[PDB]
Amino acid sequence: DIQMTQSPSSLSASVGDRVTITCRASQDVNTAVAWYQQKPGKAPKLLIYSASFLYSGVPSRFSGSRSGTDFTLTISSLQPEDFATYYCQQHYTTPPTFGQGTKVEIKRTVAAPSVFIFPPCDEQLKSGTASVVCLLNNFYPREAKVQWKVDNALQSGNSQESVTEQDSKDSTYSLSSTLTLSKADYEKHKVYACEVTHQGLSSPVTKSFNRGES
Amino acid sequence: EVQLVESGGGLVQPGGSLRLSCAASGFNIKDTYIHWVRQAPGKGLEWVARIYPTNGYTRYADSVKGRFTISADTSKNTAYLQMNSLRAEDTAVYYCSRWGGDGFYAMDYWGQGTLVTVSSASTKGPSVCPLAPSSGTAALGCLVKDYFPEPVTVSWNSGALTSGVHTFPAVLQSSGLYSLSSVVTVPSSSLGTQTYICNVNHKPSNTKVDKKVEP
Repeated sequence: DIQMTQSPSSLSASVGDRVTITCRASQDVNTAVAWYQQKPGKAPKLLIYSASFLYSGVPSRFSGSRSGTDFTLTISSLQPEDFATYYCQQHYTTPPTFGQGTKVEIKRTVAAPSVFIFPPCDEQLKSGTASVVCLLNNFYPREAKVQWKVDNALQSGNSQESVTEQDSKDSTYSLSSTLTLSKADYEKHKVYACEVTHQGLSSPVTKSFNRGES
Repeated sequence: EVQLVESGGGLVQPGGSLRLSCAASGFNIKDTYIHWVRQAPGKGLEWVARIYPTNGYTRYADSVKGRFTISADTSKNTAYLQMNSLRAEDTAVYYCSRWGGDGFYAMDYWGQGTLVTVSSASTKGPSVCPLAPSSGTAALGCLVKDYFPEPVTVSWNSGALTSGVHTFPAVLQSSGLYSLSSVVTVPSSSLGTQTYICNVNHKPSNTKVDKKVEP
């Protein structure tokens, strides 16, 4: 099959910026290339067909062009809504093949997260596991260090993070970090703390509670 | 009104089989080619197969040929994907799609996708745990723990509360079970003036839950 090599793998540009996404065919593919936009949890959507033709109902800021085996997608003026993974596609010969995608990210001013810690509930405990949740709300950039401390001892390998997609309007992220212990282990400790380090905070923020008080 | 709707996806054991369907309306599939394209969680798009429903000619990607069979029924306006000898690698959302045109070979319309999970692990419903606001801005939430397979959906106050809501992508734990949090930020003074209920639905296990989040 024909390989479609897409670069860059990800990028960050501000609102109003001219973004350029490149895709290179390994063999001749004529002008039989299309471009798609995929938002998380949803189907791909057609932007461009036959290399250079805007598909109806797509904004004019999306355009396309060809240079032999090089194919380019240009977003002339990036918008907050354009957060997505973009894919090129040749359909010149079977199998039709996709590039591996380009994750576009909206760059903006720094914003510090508010932080919240949640203790485990009575229902979950009896099952033999306790989950402690730390929430970072509406922050930018994505990059954030979230550290768990239990009785002031730094934890490793027992937490998992998840992050929402960039907010369609204010271009921030939110983040959940869940610390999972056993009911037995959780019952042996008092102070549960979530420590957050981030570009927008002048020094690390800590939120904690004590087991036995809540 | 052009619509493509996939069905048949679900949980099936490795070595087993499953039949998917792609029902078309607003156009006749005889006038074009229909494709199946799949996406494994976190991965790119992979074309699986296609069919020209008029004469029934089929093509397959190497990764599925001999195991998968694409077909169509032009009178029912529907394409099918018979999937046999299923492997862990086949786990993906499966989209059906069309070219829909004479000299227009881009994929202009796509269905919403059907999730195929190939695993020996059995179905299990989530426990739903309220995350209480502790006391500017207050936060509360719901933890939806240890369910399998995906997907879980969550809304707040039957979809009436949307502002400030964050429903996080599920994480896969080492146990082989999923869990996810949904939270919402609200004004601290609002805590005495409204109830907050998270509505959790896990279709695979037919588990519906409505937990009130009390301060």
